Amino acid sequence: THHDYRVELVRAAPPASTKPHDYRQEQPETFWIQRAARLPGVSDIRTLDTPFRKNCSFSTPVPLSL
Amino acid sequence: EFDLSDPLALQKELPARISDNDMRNTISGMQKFMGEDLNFQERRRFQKEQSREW
Amino acid sequence: MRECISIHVGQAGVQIGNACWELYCLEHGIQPDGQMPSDKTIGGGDDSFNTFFSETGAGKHVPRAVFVDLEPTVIDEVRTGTYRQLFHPEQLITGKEDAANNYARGHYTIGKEIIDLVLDRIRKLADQCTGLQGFLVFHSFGGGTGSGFTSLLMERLSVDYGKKSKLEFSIYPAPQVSTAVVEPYNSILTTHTTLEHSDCAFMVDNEAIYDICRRNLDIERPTYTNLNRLIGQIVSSITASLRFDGALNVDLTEFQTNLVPYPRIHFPLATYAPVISAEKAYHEQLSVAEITNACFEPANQMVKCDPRHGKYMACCLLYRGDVVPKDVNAAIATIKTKRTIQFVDWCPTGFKVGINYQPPTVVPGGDLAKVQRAVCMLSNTTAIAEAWARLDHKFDLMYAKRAFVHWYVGEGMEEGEFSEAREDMAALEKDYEEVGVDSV
Amino acid sequence: MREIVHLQAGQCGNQIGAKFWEVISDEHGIDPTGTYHGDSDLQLERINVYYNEATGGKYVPRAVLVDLEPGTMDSVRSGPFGQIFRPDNFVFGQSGAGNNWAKGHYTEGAELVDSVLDVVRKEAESCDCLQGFQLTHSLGGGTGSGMGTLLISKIREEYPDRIMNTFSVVPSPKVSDTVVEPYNATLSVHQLVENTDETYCIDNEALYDICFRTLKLTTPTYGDLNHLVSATMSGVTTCLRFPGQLNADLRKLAVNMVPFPRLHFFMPGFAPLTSRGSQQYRALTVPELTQQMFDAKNMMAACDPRHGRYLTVAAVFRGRMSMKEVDEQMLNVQNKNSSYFVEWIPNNVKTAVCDIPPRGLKMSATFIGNSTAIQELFKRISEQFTAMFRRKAFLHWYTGEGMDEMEFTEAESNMNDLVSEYQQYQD
Amino acid sequence: NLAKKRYIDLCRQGRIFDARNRIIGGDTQAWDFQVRDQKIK
Repeated sequence: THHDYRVELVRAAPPASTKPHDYRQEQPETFWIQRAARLPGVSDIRTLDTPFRKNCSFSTPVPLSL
Repeated sequence: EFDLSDPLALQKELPARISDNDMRNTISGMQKFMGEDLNFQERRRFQKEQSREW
Repeated sequence: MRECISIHVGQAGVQIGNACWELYCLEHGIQPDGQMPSDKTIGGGDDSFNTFFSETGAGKHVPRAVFVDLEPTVIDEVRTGTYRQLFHPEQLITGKEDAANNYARGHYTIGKEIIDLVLDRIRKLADQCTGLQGFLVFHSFGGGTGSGFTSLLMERLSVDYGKKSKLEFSIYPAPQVSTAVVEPYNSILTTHTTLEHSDCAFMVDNEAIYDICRRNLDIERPTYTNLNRLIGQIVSSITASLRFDGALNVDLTEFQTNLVPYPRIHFPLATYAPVISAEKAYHEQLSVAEITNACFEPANQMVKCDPRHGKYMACCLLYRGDVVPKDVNAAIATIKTKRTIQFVDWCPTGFKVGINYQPPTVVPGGDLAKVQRAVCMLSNTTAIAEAWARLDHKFDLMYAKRAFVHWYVGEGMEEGEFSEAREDMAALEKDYEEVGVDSV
Repeated sequence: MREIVHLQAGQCGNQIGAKFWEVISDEHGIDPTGTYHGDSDLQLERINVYYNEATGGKYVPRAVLVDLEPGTMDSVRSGPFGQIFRPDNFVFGQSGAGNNWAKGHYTEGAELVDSVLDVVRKEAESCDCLQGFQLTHSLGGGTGSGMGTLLISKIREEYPDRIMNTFSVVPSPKVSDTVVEPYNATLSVHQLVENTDETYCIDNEALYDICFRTLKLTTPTYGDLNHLVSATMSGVTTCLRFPGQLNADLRKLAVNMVPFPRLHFFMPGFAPLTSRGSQQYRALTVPELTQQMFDAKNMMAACDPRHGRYLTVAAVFRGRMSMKEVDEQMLNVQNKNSSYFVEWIPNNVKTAVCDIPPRGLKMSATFIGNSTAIQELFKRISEQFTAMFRRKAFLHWYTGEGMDEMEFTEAESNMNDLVSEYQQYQD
Repeated sequence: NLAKKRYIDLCRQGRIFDARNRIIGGDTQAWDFQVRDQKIK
C-alpha cells in the first residue's frame, strides 16, 4: 500500500499567511468584530485590541465615581 | 395633476434602490437595513485565516 | 459597584484561588506586581476590574479575596511565588495545626481560633463594596478545614449579613476514586450547612474532570493544575456579564430567580462546552449550534451524574464571544424536538439565555485552544439525587460497625449528629423525587 | 398644541424608543446634535407635538426613559442619537428586578415610581393642550411589566380625560427566552384593560417572520426589529404633524375602533416593505399598498385574523394620491371577503390621507385592526400559566415579595373574562 | 505674613482640588527612603 498508493510531486506546504499571525494575543474576526461600532449590544469603545470590554463611565452614580 | 394620470408614469419611474451605493436610501426610508451583510464573506474568510494561524 | 468577595477555604480552596486569580490578571491588564500597564493615557474607561480588583492611589490593584487555611505549608508557597506582591499580606490566613481529616476538629475545637480573625477581614472587604452582589465559596467536602470550618464559616455568615448571596463551588467526593477513608463522615455531616446556609450550590467531582481532560483535551496524565484551570473558566463565564458589555446581561441575582424553584432545591450542574485541543481546533468548526448541544451530553458533565435519569427543572445558558441572537434562538428549538432531553411537567418555558461580547481569554502555558465562542450552562436536574445515593451507601456501611467514631466523639462532638444529619439526607433525597413526579 | 409625552420603560422600551427617535428626527430634519438643518417649511411647523425648544434653536424630545438597571442608560446615552436627550429625563435604579413582576410592582418599582411621576408631571403640565401620552414596554421583563403597569395606574388616576396609549410587546410564545415570563404577563393584563385607551400587540416572533420571509435579510438583529416598530409608531401620528386631504389624530382612530370599552387590543402592519432584489421589480401605486396592509403574513402580531372577525379596521395613507382610488379599494376588500367582518357594524373601515411621505419615498401605508382573533393571544398564556401554577412552581419568588396566591387567582379570572367577552361576539 | 498665607492658600487649593489625589494617595519617593533606612538599621 505504501508502494502503490504513494502520491508525491504535489504542491506541498500550507498556503502563505500574507500577515503575521500569533495565536497568543490575536482574537478571531466575527460579524460582530467587523461591525463593532454599529451593533445594538456594544458599549463605548475606548480600549484597543478588543472592543468588547465593559465601559460603565456614563452609568456610575455621581456619589460613586472616579 | 397630469402626473397622477400619466399613461407612461410606470415607464418614467425609478426603483427605490438602483444599487447598494445610491444616495436616497436613509434610515427612515426603510429600503436600506443595517443587518444585511455584504462584509459577511470576507469577514468569514479572514476569521478562518486567523483560526489557522492561532 | 458590582463587587463579589471570594472566600477560599482549604488547600483545595487555596490552590483553586491560585488559578482563578492568574486568569483575572490576564483577563484584565494587571501583572503579578499589581500594576496595570495600560493605565497611562487610557484610564477611567476600563471600569471592568472593579468587580474583583480594588484600586489604590499608586495605580496598584488588590483583589477582594480571603485565603483561609489551617496548615501553613499551602499558603506559604503563595506568599513567595510569582504573585507575592499581588495579595495584601493580611488576606492570607493560616493556623498552626490543621484539622486533619476530621469534621469536629475544624468545627468545634481548632476552627474556633480562626473564626474570630477571618470574620474581621470579611468586614473590611465588605465595608468598601458599595453594592455587593454576593460572596463566592470555594471549598472541599472531604477535608477537615474545607468541611468542618466552612460549616462554621457559613453559619456565622447567616447572622452577620442576613440575606446576601452566598454562592458555593465545592468539590464533592468522587464515587469511585477517593483519597481518604473518613471521607463519607465529613461529606454527610456537611450537608446540613450546604442545605440551609447556601443560596446556590455547584458540586463537581474531580474524577469527572479527569474524564474530560484525558479525552476532550489530549493531556494524558494531568495534574491538579489542569483541573484548577477548567474551574476558573466557569467562574469567569458566570461573572463575565458583570464586567464586559452584553446584548443580554444576566446577574447573580437574576439567574437565582430563574433556576431555583424552591429554597430547599438549589443544586445545579456546571458544563462548559468547547474544551478542545489546539490540534483538534484545526479540524472542527465551532459554531453556536454545535457547542450549545455539547453541554447536554452525558459525557461532558462535570459531576458523575447522568441527566437522562431525571427531569430538567430549569436551564441557564451563558453564551460568549461571536454569537448572534438569531442563532442562539435557532438552536434552542432543536433541543426541544428531541425526546432524549425532557423537561419537567410543570416547566413549560424552561430557559434563560445570556449573551456577552468579550470572548474568553487564553492563558499562556495553558492547554485549551483560543476560540471565538463558548457556552456555560447551569441546569437543575432531578438526576442529581443519585450522587448522594452512591454516598448514602458508604456512610451506613462504615457506620454500622461504628468505625472511626472515636475520632469524632472525643472532640466535643455529640453522637446524635450521625443519626440526624444522615436522616437529614433521608428527606432531601425524597424531596427531589416528589418535585419531579407528573401531575395528578 | 397637541403634544405627546413619550414614556418608555425597560431594556425593551429604551431600545425601541431610541430607534424611533432616529426615525422622527430625520423626518423633521434634525441633526445628531439637535439643530434644524432641513429644507422644507412643513418640517418645522408642527414639530412641537414631540419636541421642545432649547436655547439657540435646538430641539429636545419629550421622552422620559425609565429603567431599573443602570446598564441600559449607558447604551442609550452613547448611541447614535444619544446626545439629543436631556439628561434629567433618564431615570435609573441601582439594582434591577431580574424577570420579576412583584419586584416591579411592589418591592423595587415602588421606590422609583415616585421620582418618575415628578418628571412626567413637569413635562405634562408644560404643554399648551396635551393630547395624550404613550408607552413602549414588554410584558416579559421586570421593569417593563412590573413598574410599567404601576405607572399607567398612576396616570389614569390623575389625567383621566387625556389619551393613554401603549405599544405592548406581549411575550412571544414559541421563541421564548424566560421560564418565569407567563407569571409576569398574566398578572399584567388586568392593569392594561382598566387603564389604557388603546393598546397594540407586538410579538417578536412575528417581527422575525417579516425579516426572514418578506425582506429576505441575511442577518437581522434587534436593530431591524426596532426598525419596524418605529415604522408604525410614526404612521399612527402622521396626520398630527403634516396636513392632508383627510385628517385623523390618535383620538379619532380610538373613537372609531373600540365599540365597547374593554376591547382595545390591535394588530399593526406597514405596507411598502420590499426585498432588495424585488425592489426594482415593483412600482408604487395604490393597490400595491392595500395588498400588503391586509396580507395576513404582514401583521405585527403572531395571530391570524382569518381565524376571527374584524370588528373594525383602520388605514393611514401617506403621499399625494387620489381620493377615489383610496376609497374604491377599501370597499374592494370588504366585498370579496365578507365572512371576516362583523355583521352588526355595516361599514368597518376608517380612512385618512396625509400628504407628506417618509423621506425618499413616494407612497406609504399603515394599518390598525381590531380582531376577535386576538383572544387566541391570551389563551396561549392561560394554558402556560395554570399548567405551571397548579404545582406552585416558581411561586416562592413572588409570594416572598409580599403577595398572596389569591392575587394570582383573580388574575386567572379577570383575564378569563376577556377570553369569554371577546368570544360572545364571534357568536 | 500676608504673602506667606496667600501663597500657602494657593498651593493648598492646588493640592486639594485634585480630587483623586486628595482622597487617596501617598509619597512613594519618601517611603522608599524610609524602607532603605530601616534595612540599614
